[PDB]
Amino acid sequence: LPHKIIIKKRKNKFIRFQSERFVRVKPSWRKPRGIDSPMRHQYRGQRPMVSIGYGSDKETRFMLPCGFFKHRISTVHELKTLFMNNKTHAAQIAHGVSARSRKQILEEAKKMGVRVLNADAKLR
Amino acid sequence: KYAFKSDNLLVGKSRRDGVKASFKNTYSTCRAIKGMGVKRAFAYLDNVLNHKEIVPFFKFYKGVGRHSQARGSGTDKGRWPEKSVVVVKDILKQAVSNAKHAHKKEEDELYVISYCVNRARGRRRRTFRAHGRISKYESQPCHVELIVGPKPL
Amino acid sequence: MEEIKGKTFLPAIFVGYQRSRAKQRENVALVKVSGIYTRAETDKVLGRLIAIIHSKSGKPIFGKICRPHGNSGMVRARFYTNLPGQLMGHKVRVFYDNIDVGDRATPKYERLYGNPNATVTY
Amino acid sequence: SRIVIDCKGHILGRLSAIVAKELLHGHEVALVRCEKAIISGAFRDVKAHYLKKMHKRTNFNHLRGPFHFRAPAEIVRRTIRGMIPYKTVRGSDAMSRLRVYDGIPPCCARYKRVVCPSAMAYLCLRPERRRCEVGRVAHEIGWQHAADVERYEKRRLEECDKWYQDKIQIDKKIAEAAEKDAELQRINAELAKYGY
Amino acid sequence: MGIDLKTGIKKRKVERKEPKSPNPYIRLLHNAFKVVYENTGEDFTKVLTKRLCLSKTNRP
RNA sequence: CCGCAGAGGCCCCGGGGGCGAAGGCGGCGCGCAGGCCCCGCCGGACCGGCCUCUGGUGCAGAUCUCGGCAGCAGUAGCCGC
RNA sequence: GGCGCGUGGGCCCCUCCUGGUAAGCAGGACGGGCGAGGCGGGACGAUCCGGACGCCGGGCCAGGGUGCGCCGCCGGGGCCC
RNA sequence: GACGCCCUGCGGCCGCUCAAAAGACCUGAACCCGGCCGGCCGCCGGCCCGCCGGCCCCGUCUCGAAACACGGACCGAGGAGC
Ligand SMILES: [K+]
Ligand SMILES: [K+]
Ligand SMILES: [Mg+2]
Ligand SMILES: [Mg+2]
Ligand SMILES: [Mg+2]
Ligand SMILES: [Mg+2]
Ligand SMILES: [Mg+2]
Ligand SMILES: [Mg+2]
Ligand SMILES: [Mg+2]
Ligand SMILES: [Mg+2]
Ligand SMILES: [Mg+2]
Ligand SMILES: [Mg+2]
Ligand SMILES: [Mg+2]
Ligand SMILES: [Mg+2]
Ligand SMILES: [Mg+2]
Ligand SMILES: [Mg+2]
Ligand SMILES: [Mg+2]
Ligand SMILES: [Mg+2]
Ligand SMILES: [Mg+2]
Ligand SMILES: [Mg+2]
Ligand SMILES: [Mg+2]
Ligand SMILES: [Mg+2]
Ligand code: NA
Ligand code: NA
Ligand code: NA
Ligand code: NA
Ligand code: NA
Ligand code: NA
Ligand code: NA
Repeated sequence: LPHKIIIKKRKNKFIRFQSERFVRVKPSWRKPRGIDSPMRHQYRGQRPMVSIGYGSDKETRFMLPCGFFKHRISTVHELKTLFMNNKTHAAQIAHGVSARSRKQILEEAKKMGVRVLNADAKLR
Repeated sequence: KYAFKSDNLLVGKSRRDGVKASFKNTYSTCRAIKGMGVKRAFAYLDNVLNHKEIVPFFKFYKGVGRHSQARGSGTDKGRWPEKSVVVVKDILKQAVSNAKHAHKKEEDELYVISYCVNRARGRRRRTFRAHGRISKYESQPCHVELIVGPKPL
Repeated sequence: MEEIKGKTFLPAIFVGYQRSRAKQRENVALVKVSGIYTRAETDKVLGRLIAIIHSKSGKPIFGKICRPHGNSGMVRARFYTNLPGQLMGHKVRVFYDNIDVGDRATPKYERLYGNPNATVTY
Repeated sequence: SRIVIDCKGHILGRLSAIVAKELLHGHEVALVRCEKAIISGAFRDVKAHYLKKMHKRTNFNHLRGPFHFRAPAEIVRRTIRGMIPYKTVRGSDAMSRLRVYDGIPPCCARYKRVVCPSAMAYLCLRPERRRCEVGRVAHEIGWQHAADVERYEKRRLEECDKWYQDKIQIDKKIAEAAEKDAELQRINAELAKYGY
Repeated sequence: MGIDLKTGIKKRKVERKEPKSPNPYIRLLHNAFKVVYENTGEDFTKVLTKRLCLSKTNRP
């Protein structure tokens, strides 16, 4: 389906303050809370701070670059049910499904005209 | 346990583990011998054994003195480690024998193409200090591996 | 480089970014044109195609002149892609003739977000 | 192309400002006859100022700077460096595009020289204001080569004077040939329609 | 940005708009009477819906 | 609201698994974020999406506790009889 | 109207005062600020001059400035160690 | 942990058992380190990628912390309103 152009207000991730100087400090985001903290004050040279405002347009939120919406499945029944709106939703097979089940699921999906994002996996 | 791998498939190899010799001195000796022909390497090691040539130190050199035999090598430091020389000569002889017999190669075309020295766990003793204190007195062994082959290039 | 082969031009120089003593705006480049000494004379050269040569690739990067800067004949320019700092002090060409590069001289923001409500098809 | 400026009669600071701006724009400039640059003010005040400047040195080791140059060319170079970001790559490359000379040496005797009237003393100072040449100050603070510079400049000036008459005759001949030639006449007529 | 909004203005007030009870009967009744009031604007219905939103301590 | 451990249910012929679970390493994508997902290699027997319930439930600091380990350094030192 | 938390060492500017030779000293008063206020300027500063903040594109411009470092200037009248 | 081949001996290579060496042992992270192969100084932003611009060390008591105020070499696991 046609859609609006997707815009990402920020391309990089929000890194935690001072996580490049210590291994013990992981890069996952935390809010700075010190009395003298320079990133709490937001002086000119510091890195950006998380806030509502960077939020994505809700017309294209959660949309993959291909233009589909992701739907994770693990059984052939899960595929047949809840895929009448095949226009916007694509299927993704879960990590733990084996090769035999993957064969069966791919045959059924090809019969039903549903897109599969990870179709090449476990094919050697 | 070998850190060296390749398709040359015409290489002799040998190794020893938990060698009871200083790791730093052995590292220096192995780095010095690298890239030489085997015959020249034997001559060089025997010369180091009686202070005719020197082993230049490129990595662990803080207390190593300056000597005139090191002139023209890239550094002004060096020493004459004997335990390391004996060990390295043994391992090199074994590798040469493995190459010659397995691939029937002769000794005039063999070169020292690779080496690796790794730290190992040592024996722990103790020493006594003033005011009734006790400290440690450990050793610093190593693992050694040497590879001989046709030629670097 | 042959797209601009044998095209006469008026020489110019790229003297740095638009800036203050606190912030820098690399979207805009300041250019000095030979023979222009006044704001009005710059008004005589507004909206013309220019180019600069990347010392490595050799390919020319195109842009346009936008508006004056100051009182003494400097101008502001925008390029197809923003310029690195290594080009500061090089030469730019203000072509006498008219070329049709298509969209080779349009900045990236205008290219991608000309209208925010555009549609992608399949 | 290199810009060669004859620094005779120019004010040190104004010339430095112009040259620094030129250097930062990617041009190569050479300065000749730097001993003839002028500093405004009585010779006593200039000398006292320079002696005061020479008095600052690192207390615990004079080999750690600051260094005080005595030749006029190096004085001019230091003045220019004061107006440039020499600690960065951009400013460090600019100072490598500059050449400064006392007198006019053979490496530059064949160039075409220009001036900057906006920085010349006969247009910048009132008649009764005092002035002095950097050569005299340099000699008074330790420069050793004033007399040799003067001797060489005299010799070169006479030799150049010998060269002017040949240029005179050759120029006359070239002018007559250019007037005679027909192709140039068309170009001149075409340019005359634009006022050039 | 850059505006004065605290000179002749008071803080907002909080009032109940939903019954708050898990009983589904009361939710159904409140919604129905809200619809009726939306479509007629009568005062009796407005007061009735407000009363149906009250807490138990306020309904003797 | 995100995440952790456990309990009661669902998972259209009865949820996923030696045609390879948990965990580890590297790389895309999604989310303002806490986080989640997929792919490749390693590994060798278990695992959990949604609803309700429960808690010894989320670390950079405490001259923190226990374990491992660096520079200093081939250094100080191996002077009584 | 009900229930409840933190706080109970403050400091600076303007103008007005008291003790003291005075103090970046001690003690009071109307208004504002910092505390708990990002951003530009005052070379440099918690408080001064402007302006009080979601993420972006374009335009206009406060305070302060416009030889070169370093974005931005000319014209006119008077004085001038 | 076959056989074979080197070795004055110490040991080494090649292979054998097994689905696998899993070889004194499940998996095998971080800190720290050796070899080979590519680079030249941290973070943020722009870019054809090394140039330009910006950036004092956190936590804490405090009117006020970059402080010549205190704690903190590094990594893992544990660790405090029930
Ligand atoms: K204190
Ligand atoms: K103290
Ligand atoms: Mg994102
Ligand atoms: Mg002792
Ligand atoms: Mg004792
Ligand atoms: Mg098993
Ligand atoms: Mg428990
Ligand atoms: Mg910890
Ligand atoms: Mg030392
Ligand atoms: Mg000693
Ligand atoms: Mg108190
Ligand atoms: Mg006070
Ligand atoms: Mg406070
Ligand atoms: Mg305030
Ligand atoms: Mg400027
Ligand atoms: Mg960068
Ligand atoms: Mg910088
Ligand atoms: Mg405390
Ligand atoms: Mg206290
Ligand atoms: Mg105090
Ligand atoms: Mg602090
Ligand atoms: Mg823990
Ligand atoms: Na996994
Ligand atoms: Na606990
Ligand atoms: Na400020
Ligand atoms: Na097992
Ligand atoms: Na500060
Ligand atoms: Na204390
Ligand atoms: Na300490």
